[PDB]
Amino acid sequence: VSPPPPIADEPLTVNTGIYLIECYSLDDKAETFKVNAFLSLSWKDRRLAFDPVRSGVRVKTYEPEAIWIPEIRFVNVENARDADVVDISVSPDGTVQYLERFSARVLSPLDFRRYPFDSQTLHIYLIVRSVDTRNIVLAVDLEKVGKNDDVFLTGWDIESFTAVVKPANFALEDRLESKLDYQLRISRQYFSYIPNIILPMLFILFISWTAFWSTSYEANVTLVVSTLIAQIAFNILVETNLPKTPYMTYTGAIIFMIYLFYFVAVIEVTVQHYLKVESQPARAASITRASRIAFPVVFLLANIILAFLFF
Amino acid sequence: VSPPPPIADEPLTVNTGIYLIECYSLDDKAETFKVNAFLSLSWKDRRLAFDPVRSGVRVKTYEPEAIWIPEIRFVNVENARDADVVDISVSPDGTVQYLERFSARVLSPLDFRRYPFDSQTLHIYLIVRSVDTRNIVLAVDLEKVGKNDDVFLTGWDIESFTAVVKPANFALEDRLESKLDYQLRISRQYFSYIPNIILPMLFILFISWTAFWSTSYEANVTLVVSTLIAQIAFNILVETNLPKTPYMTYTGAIIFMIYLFYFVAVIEVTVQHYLKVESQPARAASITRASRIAFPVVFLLANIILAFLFF
Amino acid sequence: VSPPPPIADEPLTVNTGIYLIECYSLDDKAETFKVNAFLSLSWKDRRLAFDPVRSGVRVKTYEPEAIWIPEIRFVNVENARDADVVDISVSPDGTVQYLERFSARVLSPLDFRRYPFDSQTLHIYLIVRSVDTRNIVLAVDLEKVGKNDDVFLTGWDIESFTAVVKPANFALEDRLESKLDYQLRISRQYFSYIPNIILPMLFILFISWTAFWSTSYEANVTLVVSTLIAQIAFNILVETNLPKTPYMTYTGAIIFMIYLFYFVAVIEVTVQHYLKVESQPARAASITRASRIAFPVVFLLANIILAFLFF
Amino acid sequence: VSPPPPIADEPLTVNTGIYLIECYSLDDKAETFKVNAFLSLSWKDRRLAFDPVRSGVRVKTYEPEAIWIPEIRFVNVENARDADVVDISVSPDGTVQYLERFSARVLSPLDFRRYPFDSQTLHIYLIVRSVDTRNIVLAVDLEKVGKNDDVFLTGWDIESFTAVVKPANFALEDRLESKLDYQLRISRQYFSYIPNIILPMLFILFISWTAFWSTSYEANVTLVVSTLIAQIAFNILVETNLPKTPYMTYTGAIIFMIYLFYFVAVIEVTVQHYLKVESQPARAASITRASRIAFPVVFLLANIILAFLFF
Amino acid sequence: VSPPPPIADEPLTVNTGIYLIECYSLDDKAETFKVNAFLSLSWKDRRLAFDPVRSGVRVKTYEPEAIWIPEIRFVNVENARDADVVDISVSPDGTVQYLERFSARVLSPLDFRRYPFDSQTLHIYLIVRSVDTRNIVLAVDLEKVGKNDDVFLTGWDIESFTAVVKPANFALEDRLESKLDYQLRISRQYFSYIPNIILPMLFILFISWTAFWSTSYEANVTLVVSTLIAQIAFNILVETNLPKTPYMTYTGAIIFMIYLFYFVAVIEVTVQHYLKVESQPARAASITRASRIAFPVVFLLANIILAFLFF
Repeated sequence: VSPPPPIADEPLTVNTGIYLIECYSLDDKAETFKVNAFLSLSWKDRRLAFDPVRSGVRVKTYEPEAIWIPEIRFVNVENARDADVVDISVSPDGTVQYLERFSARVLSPLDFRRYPFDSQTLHIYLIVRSVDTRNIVLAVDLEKVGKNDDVFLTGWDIESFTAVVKPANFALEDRLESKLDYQLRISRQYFSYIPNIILPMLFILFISWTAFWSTSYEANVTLVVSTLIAQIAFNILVETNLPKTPYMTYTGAIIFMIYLFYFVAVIEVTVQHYLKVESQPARAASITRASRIAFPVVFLLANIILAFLFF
Repeated sequence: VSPPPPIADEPLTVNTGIYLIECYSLDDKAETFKVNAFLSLSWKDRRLAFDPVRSGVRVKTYEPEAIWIPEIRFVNVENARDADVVDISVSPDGTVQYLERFSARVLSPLDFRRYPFDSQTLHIYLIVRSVDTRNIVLAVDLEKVGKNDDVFLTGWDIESFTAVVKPANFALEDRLESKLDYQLRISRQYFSYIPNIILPMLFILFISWTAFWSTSYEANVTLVVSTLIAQIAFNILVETNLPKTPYMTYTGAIIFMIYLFYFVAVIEVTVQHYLKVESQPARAASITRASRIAFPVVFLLANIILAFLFF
Repeated sequence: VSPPPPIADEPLTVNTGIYLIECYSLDDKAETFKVNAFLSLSWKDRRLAFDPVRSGVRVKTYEPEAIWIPEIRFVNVENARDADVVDISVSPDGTVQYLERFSARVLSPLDFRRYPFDSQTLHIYLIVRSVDTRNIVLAVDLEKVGKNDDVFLTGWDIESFTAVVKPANFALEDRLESKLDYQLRISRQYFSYIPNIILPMLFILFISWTAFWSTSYEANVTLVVSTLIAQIAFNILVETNLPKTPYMTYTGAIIFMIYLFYFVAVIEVTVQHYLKVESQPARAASITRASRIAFPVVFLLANIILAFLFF
Repeated sequence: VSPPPPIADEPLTVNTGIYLIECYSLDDKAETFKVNAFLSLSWKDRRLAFDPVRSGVRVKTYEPEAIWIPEIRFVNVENARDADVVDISVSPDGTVQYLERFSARVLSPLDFRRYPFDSQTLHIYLIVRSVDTRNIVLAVDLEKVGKNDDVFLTGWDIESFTAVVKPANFALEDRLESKLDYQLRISRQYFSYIPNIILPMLFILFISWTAFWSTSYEANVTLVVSTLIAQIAFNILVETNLPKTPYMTYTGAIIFMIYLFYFVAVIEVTVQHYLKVESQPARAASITRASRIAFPVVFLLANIILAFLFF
Repeated sequence: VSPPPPIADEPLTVNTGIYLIECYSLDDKAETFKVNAFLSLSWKDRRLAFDPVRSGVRVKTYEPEAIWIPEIRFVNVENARDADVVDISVSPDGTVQYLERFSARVLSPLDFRRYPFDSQTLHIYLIVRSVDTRNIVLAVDLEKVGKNDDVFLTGWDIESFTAVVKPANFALEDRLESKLDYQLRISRQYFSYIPNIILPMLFILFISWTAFWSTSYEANVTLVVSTLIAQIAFNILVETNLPKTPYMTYTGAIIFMIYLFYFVAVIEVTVQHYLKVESQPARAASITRASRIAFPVVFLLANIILAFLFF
């Protein structure tokens, strides 16, 4: 078919609305997420307008093939929106009330720097390409934008589903395009962080620190090195729960610092033994005594430094 | 086509029924499950009613394109229900007897807190959007709701397939919707839990506890630390069988407690050695003697505490 | 179209036949397998019968849209059978000779208790729902049921492809259904079991047993505990080749027993050391001497016990 | 439509040709590979023959629905060939020149016994089922069989794409079938086998062998056993690069032999220590001295034995 | 339909243009990448020409079935381009302005030799097969070739999207083909390399080097061998971030060199101990003293050698 003719030099406003039925399958690595939702569209086609008295009925139900429907697409999707039309209703003035139920895999970038205290702002971009006969602009219908209460993304809290009312109108490949931003705000909700990442790593670190209450080089080497392997093993056990990223995480920084503390530990152990063997057990025990407090304090300061450096 | 005209101001009741042919592919991580089933629908369209004497036949077989069929959908599905119609039969009064065989990936949330003694209640939500001409309500036909005996979900026991007879009628995007809850109750059936998780972890823990029958710091460090690595390695070996969750499991708590017992073990070993070296082998052996009973008893109490705290 | 009218009160027998072109992608975890095969169907539709003299041709080739074809489905499949029709041939009496080439993912349960000496019996269930005009029953055409010689399922031996000639006729959702069982028997063929699972595990176990020819608690702890880690690491290396199951395997039981032998080993090592330190090296060496034979013999007996207990 | 009538009692030869556009996604585990290619077919349908003078044009372009095209399929494929027709050209004599661009997942068995020096011969089997009106035979058009120069299968060298000119004609399910073999020869080309598998494994093995230049049982146990774990760790690090197979590899055999050398090493270490403790340090050092040469030589011989036994 | 007839002996130029909407899912292993983009095509079909005065409209919107559209395909794709047409606009002269939104998985080869400082040049090959009536050639429309600013490929910097203006015209399977190269240049952006690969590996290596400040063979064996395991465990922890390749990487070479330094370390430790036991602690400490500087210096030189050898 053909688009509705203009009022006068003025473009066609299409009233959009997305209602989140089910939000799921968030891929922290791939920066994707799947959504099953309703897309409500509304425009005024005066060609379809009818007198309610002569026709007998107030709202006429139509098939998509019969009526002209604007070509709405999503900007940040992987493939076809896999949509099925729910209901088309034309009011006597010609205002079409479109509704479809779609399921799409959305590519929204993710920021794990503050992991696992980070919050993500998910984007759904709605696009419409203006044809040469008439120009098309998008709008937001606030009553038709929401989310179901039962929407669950395990490990996160679904804060708000909102949209940027003002569209981003720009020129692309010699034609006008109207873009709309649908923002899904989610905060992180890891409660087992401390009991299944930090706490057992802190134990493996403290165990190594008992070498400051020992003089046996053979036992100290065994402590610091064996606990280091224990730590790696543990880092492999939690490897899945950790985010694979080209940038440095907050948790990623803690982990690095642990590896630095194992090195500094070995330095001490090595020094304590070298001073003892080089007949100066005066300094050798002075250092080992300080290291009993120097290691915990410097660790707490360095952790306070990063926690401030990230937050 | 168009929906059947009403009796008088009263809505159209659609008699639903789901019969489970095959239930499979449960993703404990993604909280999904796949089901192959029959969907039986029944409504009264008086337009299709016919006299059995004049026509000659009692029940007329129809194609989906020919007849009006209500737009039934599933709320918690990943995509299109991938359905194929089995048989449409209209009785002389106009009662349509619909039947389809569908296969859908259902998103039902899972609760692993009581893992692996937890039970899950799986949801299948049936929805129908009322159009403006007439309002549609859903109902349950108890003879047409069941499950095949051969339905297997390995590692679980399929208890019951039932449905909430009373539908949840609510207003969404300016129109009425009727929702139906289909509940699939499954209990867990892990029998190799103890022989392939608890028992070998308890061995790795008891081995470490032999350091209470030893005075050699070099052998004690080797015992407690090497068994700790053994434990981590084992936790990596059972990592697959364990549930990845943002919350704390019952099994997840046991595991944590093990890591705490390794720490307390090291503390003892460290103390025993420090009192010996600081020329007081009176206290050093008093503690090591108590720790022979203090560790098993405190472990059994702390396990009784959690088992009560979860169940 | 409509089904062929009956002979007299008697149902329509549909002669089935499956010929395995390619059998592949067996998922030991998911209990699935993929198959590419021919499905041959044959029924007598007298409406299509023709005189060979008047028509000129003996067998008429038809399109699926033209002729009535029974609604045959598979019971235990994941989705649509993804079938394409090869050839439809009607003989002068009206006997239709249907043939299609399909590819389906079949859900057949698996039993790994006797792993890796277990044999599996794979099921393909053929179903046909009887409509109200006439009742439909299934039959097997023995010449049209076979398998290609080149059919390979790596790691297994394809024994036989057969079918239960007598169908399972039952009442479902107020209508008759005819079910047919197609059985694919496969035995296991793991030849590197012993060289890449048992043999290196038995070495890691024997190495630990050298602590019965040693008196050094420091070396004995190092032996038994370090070999225990070696064993876990090895169990992680073979973790992939091992079956993930909620029940206890034969190999799974051997593995458990190994972990129990490490514990009993430690008990001995601990006892030998405690008697030595407690000034009784008479008993301490008596036990270590017996353990040299007590451990191998009790291991061989306990393995003979399980091998009998499973087979 | 219907097939072309025969010349006289003689069958229809269909001239085939496959040209490899892109070859990719080889699954060493699943024994699959994906290919994007051109399929050129040519047969003589005299019904379509035309006079070039009267018609005006030399070659008539047709749609697949219009013309009869033989039902060509692939034997060893996973699903539908996902083909799109490029061009159909009929010459004045009636010789049809078919061309399609398909993408299929081919199941060709693989032989990793000589891994990673093994070569694979990939199969693409073309099939055509003869109908009752006329019998169909396949042929190869040597000018229409090739491969693109840019065809890359990383980690392999694409040697040759050829085909067995003589087809395999046989009887299946009461009808004739013509089969054609398309062979893709690829040799293995992993170059850092030695730097990333053999060389570091040989280091972990040599390190263990320093226990022949040592008398300390505590250090020898630590060497042989700790290096054994190091070896397992390393075998887990290269686990991905290794082929999962039910049969024994060449590399798989080397690996086994390493595990046997660790056992024999421990035996020596255990014996050396037992003779020393049993007051005979004459034999105890004689063995340790021989083992300095006995282990390298027996290793080189045993490796020469396997390298000969496989190649 | 049929292609537009020629001007005179001259081919039809099709003006192409690809605009990158979303670039994502890069598989470093499979050498694939997914792209969602606009494909703009323009050719002159004079058959479609029309008078704007008589028709009333300046540009006629058409359906793909109505008009002839050139058969454009991609050379290096996995399957069907999964395209949906956006807008077809014919000007009064007959110049068609085609536009589609496609999503395809592109196979472009990758070069990880300089990983993680490597740059990749991604290829998108456009192809059009000339039919016998008229020859088809491709061209590039520079205003219709670009990329969206929001295009993100995490861990890489999207430098430029350009195209080789001159097409590659060649003869294939007896007909002319026009090929166009679309180049996507990306450099790597790993910032967590040093903190999560090199730095912790360098710590595990330096720790081992403390054995040059020690004389205890028991502690030296424990250091060098236990740190070696630590290193393997760490190499398994970073195994994911490392590229699986048949060739040698820059990072892969560093890793190899580390394994060689562990071997040379053991040689030293073994030599130091053998000279001590063979009553020459003069040389034994001379070597251990030099190795304190010989190991760091030779490591820095060997790293400078490779960094120069790759860059």
